[PDB]
Amino acid sequence: QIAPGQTGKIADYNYKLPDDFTGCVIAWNSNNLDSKVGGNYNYLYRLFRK
Amino acid sequence: GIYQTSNFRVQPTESIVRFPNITNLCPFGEVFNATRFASVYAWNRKRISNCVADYSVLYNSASFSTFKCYGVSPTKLNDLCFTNVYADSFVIRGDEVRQIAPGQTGKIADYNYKLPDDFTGCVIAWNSNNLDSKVGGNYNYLYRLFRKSNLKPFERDISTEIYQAGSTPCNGVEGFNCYFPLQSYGFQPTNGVGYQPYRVVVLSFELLHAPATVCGPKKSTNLVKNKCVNFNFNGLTGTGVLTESNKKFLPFQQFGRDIADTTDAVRDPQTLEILDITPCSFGGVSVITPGTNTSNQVAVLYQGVNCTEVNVFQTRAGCLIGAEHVNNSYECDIPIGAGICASYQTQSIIAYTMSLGAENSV
Amino acid sequence: QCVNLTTRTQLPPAYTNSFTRGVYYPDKVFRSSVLHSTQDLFLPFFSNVTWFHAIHVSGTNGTKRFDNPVLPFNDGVYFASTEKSNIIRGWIFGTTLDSKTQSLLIVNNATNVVIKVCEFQFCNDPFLGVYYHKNNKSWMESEFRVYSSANNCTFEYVSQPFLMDLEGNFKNLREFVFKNIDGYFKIYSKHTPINLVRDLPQGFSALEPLVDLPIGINITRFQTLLALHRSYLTPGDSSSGWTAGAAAYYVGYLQPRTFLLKYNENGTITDAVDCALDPLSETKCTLKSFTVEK
Amino acid sequence: QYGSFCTQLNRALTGIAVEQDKNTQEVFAQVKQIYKTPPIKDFGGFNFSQILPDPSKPSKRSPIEDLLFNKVT
Amino acid sequence: VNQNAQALNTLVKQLSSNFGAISSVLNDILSRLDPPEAEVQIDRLITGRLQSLQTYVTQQLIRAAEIRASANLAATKMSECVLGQSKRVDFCGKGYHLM
Amino acid sequence: VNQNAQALNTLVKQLSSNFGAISSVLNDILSRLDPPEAEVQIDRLITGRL
Ligand SMILES: *[C@@H]1O[C@H](CO)[C@@H](O[C@@H]2O[C@H](CO)[C@@H](O)[C@H](O)[C@H]2NC(C)=O)[C@H](O)[C@H]1NC(C)=O
Ligand SMILES: *[C@@H]1O[C@H](CO)[C@@H](O)[C@H](O)[C@H]1NC(C)=O
Ligand SMILES: *[C@@H]1O[C@H](CO)[C@@H](O)[C@H](O)[C@H]1NC(C)=O
Ligand SMILES: *[C@@H]1O[C@H](CO)[C@@H](O)[C@H](O)[C@H]1NC(C)=O
Ligand SMILES: *[C@@H]1O[C@H](CO)[C@@H](O)[C@H](O)[C@H]1NC(C)=O
Ligand SMILES: *[C@@H]1O[C@H](CO)[C@@H](O)[C@H](O)[C@H]1NC(C)=O
Repeated sequence: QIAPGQTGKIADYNYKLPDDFTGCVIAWNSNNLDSKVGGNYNYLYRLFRK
Repeated sequence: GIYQTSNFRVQPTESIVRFPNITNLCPFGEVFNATRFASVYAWNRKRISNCVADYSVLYNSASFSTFKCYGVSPTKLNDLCFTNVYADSFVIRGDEVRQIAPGQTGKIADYNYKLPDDFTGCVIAWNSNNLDSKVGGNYNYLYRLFRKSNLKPFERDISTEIYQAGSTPCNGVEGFNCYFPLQSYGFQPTNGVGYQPYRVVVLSFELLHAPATVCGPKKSTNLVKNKCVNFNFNGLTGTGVLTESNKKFLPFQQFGRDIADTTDAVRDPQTLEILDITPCSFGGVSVITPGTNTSNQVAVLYQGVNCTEVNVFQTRAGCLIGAEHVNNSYECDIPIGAGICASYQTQSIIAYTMSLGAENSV
Repeated sequence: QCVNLTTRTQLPPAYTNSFTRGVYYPDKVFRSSVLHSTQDLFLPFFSNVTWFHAIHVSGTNGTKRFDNPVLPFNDGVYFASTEKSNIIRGWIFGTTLDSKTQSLLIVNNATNVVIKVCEFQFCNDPFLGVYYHKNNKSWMESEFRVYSSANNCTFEYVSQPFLMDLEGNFKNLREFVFKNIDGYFKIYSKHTPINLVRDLPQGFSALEPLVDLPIGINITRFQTLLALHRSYLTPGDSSSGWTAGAAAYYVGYLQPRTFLLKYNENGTITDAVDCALDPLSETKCTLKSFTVEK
Repeated sequence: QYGSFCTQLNRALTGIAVEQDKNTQEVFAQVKQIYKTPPIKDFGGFNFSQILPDPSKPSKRSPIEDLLFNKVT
Repeated sequence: VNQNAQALNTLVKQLSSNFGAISSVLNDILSRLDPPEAEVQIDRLITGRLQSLQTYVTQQLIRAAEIRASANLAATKMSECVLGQSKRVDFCGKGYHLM
Repeated sequence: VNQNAQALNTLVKQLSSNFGAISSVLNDILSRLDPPEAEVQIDRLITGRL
């Protein structure tokens, strides 16, 4: 959903890429860096928006 | 001279909507949440009619692995009206879910379930590893691996005739080169994601020119007449003026087309009165001017429109504003049309009937 | 329960001509003073339609027997009937017509219609034994002997009778068109009072769409159901039945054709041109006119 | 995104429309004076009544011109 | 009268062509799709309709050239046959031109 | 003179039209994109200019 021309939860409520988007999306695994044994609830995620 | 500068395009007001009065609720729990999900070789198909659909609830669930609409956008499903809906439900594994799409090939695509290449509708799919899986194996879902020929779109023929892949038929006996057409699959809670069960519901929309039975949750505002409005009749959107019609639409006729590409009349569903749709207005806009090297005054010709839709002179070429009509006749200076010409004389713009020449009796 | 009738005797077929008949409204869109070309399943002009009597007297004895032979249903059917005593009552449609596969029933009694879709175990001789009452005889009582059993019905439709009441030569023609497309059984219908014409009339009359049942069933064959006036207990020597079957019914088959329909200002299809009929009709269709200059 | 195609098309159509009036003016405006025939039509026996304007008729036309305007749809 | 009418009729009929799009009606495309795919369909419609308009204008230009030639001939005949007596054989009529 | 000059000016100005491509400049498309997508853009430019 970080690709232009897409409609989705993130694409509608958190991050919306333009249709005429010029640029690069880069993603890499970060469980060794952010995930915790007891649970890492430090990153939020938006569900509801008018 | 006279220059075509713009085109005046009288605008709409107070957009009206005339959806049917139907106030039912769709069966999105007895088909979409059925305890029994049939196999793909015999997919469960239900016809949906006469009910009011709210696709916002279904689309906004975040419980789906796949939600692909073709010919329509999921967000705009709420504004549309359909003559009928079809709901086809089955269960397949993940690696084959990609074959539920127009123009897709494969085992299930050409042997179990084939969507048409002209598909209009939405495919919804979610994982059911917690419902269809069995610890010992659920072999109750049957797919077809061999067939005489591929499927036409929307084909369901249940057959158990074992097909002969060798040089001699076995005549219904399971033997050499005569395999059993129906293959079962070993669903497990420990199965890989590509092999875990997914329940799939495909919604096919009959976008015909028929009285819409399935519609979105829209409100029908009061009808407005002799006015330029944005109208939405049964999901059909447009912009124009609705007027009394003496046309005789027989009880089966819904729309009206004397141009064959634009609905010039329409039957309102609430009140079965039939109203004709004539567009609001349009026409060229011409600026009559002398040289700016002489003056900055201009006159405006609204071509082919009466002097109500817009020093007001109704000529056969349209409405003239900013020029005074004079009784005298002169040679044409700026041609307006239909024998009318314009000039700039002491200092105002005059409009007159052109003179063909001096009279002369021999 | 139904009663077995005498042998069909395998009557030799007879044919007649369709003089520009079977045109219907191909859409639900209004058009006026236009010439519109539509590609659809139409009955081709001047086609050979097979006609069967209501009652036929073929034996020298004076035998009056029903003529309700079984016919196939491929790509739609045109069904006309000329009658003056309402000896026609309805139809059955299906493929096997037994307890195996479901089938459609349309019947029209003196009150309303009955349209069902289930696995009727039709017997070889379905009809309606008809009689009047001894005091009023204004309307006609019927006892249907169509099927032995009916189970697993998922449809039911009742509306105004398809056939009006026809109660000396006040014969009238009744035209129907049946199409099974997209699970839709579309019936188009029309009625015409006729004078002094036994056969199909030469003329034009478009069939207004009568109904569109979303049955979603499979049709390859059909039958026709009639009303029995005489007694199967005691077959009369003569005149007990409906005048040895003067009334009759004609069957033709639809084909994929491109037609040019002429809509008047009132929206009525007054005439049509069958493009693939002959070179003159092809010229009319390419010029989109009914008259052709030299 | 297609640029000036629509403007080109409008310019060409406007040129054609102007050329039509130019054609009519070149054909028919070939006289400076509006001449009229004498009230008495004595031309030595020659009779021009079928090509001369018919005054007892609106939109003054000759009988031949009236037929011509009636025979073109 | 006929040819031009024919041309105009043809042009109007070209508005019923989808040109590969899901529909020939712009409002139906915009009522069903979001901008990304709606623009894809609208571009096909635009290509088809622009080609139709260009074809119409080209035929109109050629026909106008022919009509201009006819009008020039008419003006020449007005000058030489009506305003004078022509010695050009068959230019005005058949026979020796009087008037 | 004016007709020919205006026609040539219109032909020249048509070169600034994208015709649906990401840019009306061929060199920019070549410098920004790899051949598979550059061809897609150049085809739109070619169609418009032809
Ligand atoms: C010139 O010709 C016209 C006919 O073209 C003559 O008009 C006719 O006049 C007589 C009476 O004299 C009428 O009975 C006819 O009906 C007229 N015919 C038409 C067609 O109108 C006219 O009289 C002639 N002029 C002269 C001076 O003889
Ligand atoms: C639909 O409901 C409205 C509001 O009660 C009513 O006026 C209208 O007649 C209804 N439609 C039909 C076909 O009865
Ligand atoms: C189907 O049932 C599940 C659980 O019972 C529920 O979460 C879901 O909302 C239901 N579907 C719909 C469309 O309500
Ligand atoms: C304009 O409208 C008036 C309203 O009465 C009418 O009389 C007149 O004929 C109209 N003119 C044209 C050119 O339609
Ligand atoms: C022309 O003169 C008449 C009287 O002869 C008058 O009624 C009319 O208004 C005049 N026209 C203009 C445009 O002044
Ligand atoms: C319809 O029935 C006929 C005869 O029983 C059969 O041959 C045909 O395959 C059937 N078609 C469908 C779609 O059921």
